[PDB]
Amino acid sequence: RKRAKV
Amino acid sequence: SLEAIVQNASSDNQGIQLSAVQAARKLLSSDRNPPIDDLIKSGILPILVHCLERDDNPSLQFEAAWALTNIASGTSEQTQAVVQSNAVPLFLRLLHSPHQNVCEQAVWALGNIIGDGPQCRDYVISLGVVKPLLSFISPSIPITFLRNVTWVMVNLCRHKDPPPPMETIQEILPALCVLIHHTDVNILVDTVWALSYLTDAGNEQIQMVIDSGIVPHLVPLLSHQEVKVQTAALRAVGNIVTGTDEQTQVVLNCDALSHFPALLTHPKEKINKEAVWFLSNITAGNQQQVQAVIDANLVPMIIHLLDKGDFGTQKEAAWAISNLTISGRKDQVAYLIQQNVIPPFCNLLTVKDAQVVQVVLDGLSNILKMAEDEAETIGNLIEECGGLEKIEQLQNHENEDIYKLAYEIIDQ
Repeated sequence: RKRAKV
Repeated sequence: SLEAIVQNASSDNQGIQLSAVQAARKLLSSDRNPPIDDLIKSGILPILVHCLERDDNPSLQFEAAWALTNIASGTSEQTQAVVQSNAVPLFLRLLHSPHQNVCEQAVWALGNIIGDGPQCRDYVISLGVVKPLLSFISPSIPITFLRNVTWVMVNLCRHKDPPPPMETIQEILPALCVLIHHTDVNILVDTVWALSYLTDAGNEQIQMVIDSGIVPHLVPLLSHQEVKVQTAALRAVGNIVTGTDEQTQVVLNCDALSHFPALLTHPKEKINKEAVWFLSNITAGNQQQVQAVIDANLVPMIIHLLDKGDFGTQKEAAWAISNLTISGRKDQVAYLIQQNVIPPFCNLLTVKDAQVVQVVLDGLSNILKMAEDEAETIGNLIEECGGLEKIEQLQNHENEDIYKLAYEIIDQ
């Protein structure tokens, strides 16, 4: 539902 | 060092400013334990938001958007902080940017915002995110970008209370009709989870999914190679057959039952459970629907699972066998006893689960009454079983409804 970009 | 970053991020020197925003971004992007609270506390948000306006420097729009994407990926409190800063209008602007990497990173950031919950979702919708977001769907777009678009589409569908406005669903469904024809797995999975969510919200939403034309394209995916798509498709189609006899017949007329032998024998316990769950909602239907399950050679396969399945699958198979004894004719139940139901149907009378023993009994109560002449004939198959002696206990159960049934059957 939330994704950091890494 | 953070104090320096923030000062520098507002610098009139372009290099100094770009290096600062990139450094803020790398704090947020370079582990899986990023210091979101400290960044927010340090006064960075207004400068990152202001960098979103810098159409002149798209490297800086990108790096600011990536920083804000990752802040808004945290706790609701951290997501609120981004949204509080008037970031959403500026992300929406950047959906019309000529630089693809800036469009994508804006799409990602709005996904984290939409993902926070229904108010943030309904706000981003109310500002017009859906037209511009769907218009990126084209063959020319790179796969990694389209995956970020389909993930946002799942996030728009995700919450039931309230579900997105009827009009938003009506814009999204036509895009799912295109996307359900893709071959990339993560996209097929995202598309079918969107449909799961849209069909998990009661009979009006279900009718919109039917009206969209998508069901003939969803049902074949019950036989996809990747379990992850099968699990989603089976959920979505299972949600639809909890509606009317008419809404159900739409799934049956897509040739759904052809795919079930593979699901009822799948090596995953969960695919078996959901397949028998689905079929429990077909046998609670009218007599043509009951017959269709008979004609597809599925009743024997439902019994194997009644006998040798996990507690979960057995519970569901109890219902499917029970639901049939209610909806069906006396020829339809006749077919049943010919298929060695009573043994694996009586072996469940001894479980700690009140509801299961309750629905097992009713089934035997209902089957004997509708098997008129051949009532005795059934009893001699209940002897050999040795479930007669498990019926006694029921009579000692705390629950009134169960013991009555035990005695009520003793008499006849």
